[PDB]
Amino acid sequence: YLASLIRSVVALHNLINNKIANRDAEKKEG
Amino acid sequence: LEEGKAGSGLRQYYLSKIEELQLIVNDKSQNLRRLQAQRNELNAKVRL
Amino acid sequence: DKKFHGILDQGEGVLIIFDEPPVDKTYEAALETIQNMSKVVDSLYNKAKKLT
Amino acid sequence: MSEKKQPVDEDNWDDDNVEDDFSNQLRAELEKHGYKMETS
Amino acid sequence: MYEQLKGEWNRKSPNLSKCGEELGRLKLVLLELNFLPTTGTKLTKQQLILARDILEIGAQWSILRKDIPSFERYMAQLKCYYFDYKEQLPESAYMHQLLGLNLLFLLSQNRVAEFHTELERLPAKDIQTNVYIKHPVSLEQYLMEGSYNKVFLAKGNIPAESYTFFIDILLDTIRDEIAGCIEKAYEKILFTEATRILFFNTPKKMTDYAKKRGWVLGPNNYYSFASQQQKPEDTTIPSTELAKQVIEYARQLEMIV
Amino acid sequence: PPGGGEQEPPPPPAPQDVEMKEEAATGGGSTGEADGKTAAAAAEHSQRELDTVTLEDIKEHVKQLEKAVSGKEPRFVLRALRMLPSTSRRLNHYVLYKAVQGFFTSNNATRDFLLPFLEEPMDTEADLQFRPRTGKAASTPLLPEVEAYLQLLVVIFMMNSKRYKEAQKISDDLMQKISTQNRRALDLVAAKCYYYHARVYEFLDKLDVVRSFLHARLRTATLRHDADGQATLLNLLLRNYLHYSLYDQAEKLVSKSVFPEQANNNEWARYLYYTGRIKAIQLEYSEARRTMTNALRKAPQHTAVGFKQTVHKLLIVVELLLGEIPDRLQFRQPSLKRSLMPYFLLTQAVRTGNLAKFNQVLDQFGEKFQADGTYTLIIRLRHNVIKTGVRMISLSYSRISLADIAQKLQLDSPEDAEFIVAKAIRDGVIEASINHEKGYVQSKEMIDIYSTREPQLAFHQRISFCLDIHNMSVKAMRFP
Amino acid sequence: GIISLLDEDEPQLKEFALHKLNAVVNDFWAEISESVDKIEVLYEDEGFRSRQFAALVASKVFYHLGAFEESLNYALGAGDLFNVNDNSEYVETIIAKCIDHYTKQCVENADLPEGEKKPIDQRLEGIVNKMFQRCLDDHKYKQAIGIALETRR
Amino acid sequence: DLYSRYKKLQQELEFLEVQEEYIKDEQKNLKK
Repeated sequence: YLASLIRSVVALHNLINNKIANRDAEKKEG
Repeated sequence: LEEGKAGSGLRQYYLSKIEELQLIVNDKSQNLRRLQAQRNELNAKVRL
Repeated sequence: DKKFHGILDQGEGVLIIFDEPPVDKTYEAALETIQNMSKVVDSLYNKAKKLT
Repeated sequence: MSEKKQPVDEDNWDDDNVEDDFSNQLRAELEKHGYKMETS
Repeated sequence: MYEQLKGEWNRKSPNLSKCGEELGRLKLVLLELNFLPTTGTKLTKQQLILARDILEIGAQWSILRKDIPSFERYMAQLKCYYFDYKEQLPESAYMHQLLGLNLLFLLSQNRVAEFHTELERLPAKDIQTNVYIKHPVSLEQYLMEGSYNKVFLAKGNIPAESYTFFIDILLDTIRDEIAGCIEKAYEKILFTEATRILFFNTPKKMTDYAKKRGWVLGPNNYYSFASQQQKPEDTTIPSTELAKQVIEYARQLEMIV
Repeated sequence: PPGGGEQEPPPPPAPQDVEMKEEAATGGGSTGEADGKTAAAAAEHSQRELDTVTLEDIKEHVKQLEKAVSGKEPRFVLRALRMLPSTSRRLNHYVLYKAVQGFFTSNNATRDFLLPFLEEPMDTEADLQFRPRTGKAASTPLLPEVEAYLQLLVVIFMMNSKRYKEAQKISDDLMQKISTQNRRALDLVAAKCYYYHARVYEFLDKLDVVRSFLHARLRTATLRHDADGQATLLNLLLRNYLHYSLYDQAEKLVSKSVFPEQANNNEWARYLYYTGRIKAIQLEYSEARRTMTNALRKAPQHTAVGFKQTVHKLLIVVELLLGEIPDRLQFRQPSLKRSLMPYFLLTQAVRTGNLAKFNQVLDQFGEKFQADGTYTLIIRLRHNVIKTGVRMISLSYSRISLADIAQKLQLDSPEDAEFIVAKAIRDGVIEASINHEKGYVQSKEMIDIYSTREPQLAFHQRISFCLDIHNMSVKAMRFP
Repeated sequence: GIISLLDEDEPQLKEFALHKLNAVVNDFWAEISESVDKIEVLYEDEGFRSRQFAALVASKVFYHLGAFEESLNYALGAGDLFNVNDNSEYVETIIAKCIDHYTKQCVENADLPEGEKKPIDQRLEGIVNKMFQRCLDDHKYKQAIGIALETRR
Repeated sequence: DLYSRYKKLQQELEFLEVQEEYIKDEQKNLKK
């Protein structure tokens, strides 16, 4: 259960924050 | 030529397709080379 | 009124007391996800603004 | 899209989802539940 | 030009020898124009209209000879005649019931998928018109009642036409459902209550059921013992495979890592 | 006359400004973008072209009007020429002809004279390089002009567009073939024109031969060069092969593949709606409900207006056959409202088990259903509602008697109730035991689903769904 | 639903069936996908002399459903009718499969180094020098030395 | 001549293919 609960929010920390910082540098550069 | 300069382009296309495929894998390596050198510099930061 | 934790039995007439069923891990999970719904929706403004 | 096929062919609205369940079932209801007093 | 062709359509055939002779005469038509793809000059499709009516009665001859592969052969041909890229064709006669012959034969074999896709030739006008199509779609409605009763009442009056062969197979596919549908699971159903659906008086079919089902043969009653049936636990084994589920689950946690 | 006469000159400079710089900045910009890098594609101007053509498809297209003579079509299509940097003189000559509209008496060179004009990039001797720019010159003047729909004698010019742009298709297959990267830019352009192919035919006659011509470009893109190209061609298939019989339903099995990777975004989201209506005729509800739900949540951004609303209307049709549906006005839009009113009260009669109310909806609102072609379900949806009515009662009660549920669901007879409950057990809908004497139905509470069983077993699909997105984020991170 | 016409063992119906197919095969490519099992009846029939052409229509169906190497296997036994067509696209896709299969076999042959030779079909090695005659006849010398580097022999 | 370079170009292809395990094995060590 925890392994199901942690990987859900750890993704929300990993997936969201990666997409944010990526497109901020990627598209604003070119 | 018919073997040939029409076919060899398709032969050269495979390499260029893999070259672009390799460049994609290289582009996956190039930005990943930075994650190394970064942490490698961070490995010098703990030594700094 | 929460002054008494238990349950009755109408047919056989035996009152059973159980304090068992806790709530601990669950509300600490779903309620944080409901707040996480405000993280993405508020970030949807950043998303659509930078792209178009 | 706008491409391809599709171009060719609180509020009370939110409560209206539940409110329409009142329309087809049990009215509101006062009068009927008020008539059930003296029935039995 | 050519022929004689339609002269054998009115008299039909006394035996299967003339049916093969008509198929042999149809071969000369298949050698020149065949089935397609001649647009024309649509006048070259006139003998195809003449070829349809004899292929329409050929499907009527195919159910008369009972041969299944030939029956779907005449239908699939005529299926592509109206599916052909030219939709303007003179009206025929036997086209009506043969669309229902393969329709009801395919209902007898229980396939639901190909049933509605055959009506897609004129799907919008199914409920609107073509009463010949209206009977099977109302017949399938009674199979979900189920019927049993209402089908046999509608089996009293049908145009039909030629459905007599298929309603006998519609029997067997319904008849074996009395054992399959009614249980599982009921407790006990009385003797004459099961006879009400099976009709007859005391047929050997219900006697064959007492053998096949087994199940139970009770006096003046039928029983589902024992009990209701087999009493599923279901199993205490799946605790094993639950540990198997954790194997790859913990492996997926190590894949990230 | 003097008031309206002095107001005629000012507007035409506006197409001489933005519409000029439309293909001057993008086309002149995509020149160097399509000469090299050319990674992928990208060539973001081809996607910027999606922000122009679709923007021009409202205003201004090439025309309008605008109170001009419609002389922008011949202007850019002549004098390509082209060569090394003197191509700027071509753009300079495009500025020189701007005064021709404002000074002399303006003349309309479109329509009849557009036939040799599409040959001019070939007659200029020579193009000499980019077909997509000439494909744009054979599309953007003519394809946005199709929106006029006058239907008289200019439809063959729309066909002449589909002719000379098929000559661009001749240059599409013959030229390059090795690291083209223009085809992937053309896969957006070839898509559009192939949609305009389908659209123009629908006004005259549905295309029988182009169906064979569709499989031509379909199969030939495999395996040599396929990116997003076969998907748009597969969209042409499933679009019209749906609306027209037959056998095209099961055709999706041998074609897929998928085809990966889904592009571009919402473009593949509607594709799941296409096969969604297909799988709805297959009678399978569970695979249909997930592909329809994914079709709405994966589709941005609209507006406007009812193009996304009408496709969403028929999208929830599979929910009517599911047996579990709420009131659909939560999906209602003020623009879609007026159109969904006959289709609204329908689902309101699905939540109830009354026959007199359900049959009255079919009689009055059946006229709106004729345009949708949804009549296939109305015969099997009666059996769907009776399952919802019995599920409402069976979930609300432990035991439910057949005689009490007889008239409450108005089955009216004990015998057909024994037939329904029997088939309800066959479909796994109800767990109720039945004690037959009169008879009656005596059920019991179903339990043991508990905790340790279902949630942790479902979490195997939840985490496997989440850990794949970790790779989806890494893959998307590797491109920048 | 013309698939049922293949049940007859009489030959003259088969040539008229394939005469319909190969013309509309472009539009019916999806329809040929279910003819697999009943094409093999003709391909394995000894009295059927069109098996050379039946191998081509067997290669089209497998190419439609995603099978490639199996179509190359039927290309071997397809006779001279398969290698006689140089037209359009279908010639360059088959030689990409055939010559690659040829050049990977020759590298394998050089690793023997001698003796214990693998079977080499005369049709796959036969089109090597046959299509190489199109080179010297076209006078272009640049790729004339290229084939010798390809096959390594 | 075009087959010549066709036999030349897969070198750096395969040379960068072994450069894939070059970094990937190096970076994980240095990561540890």
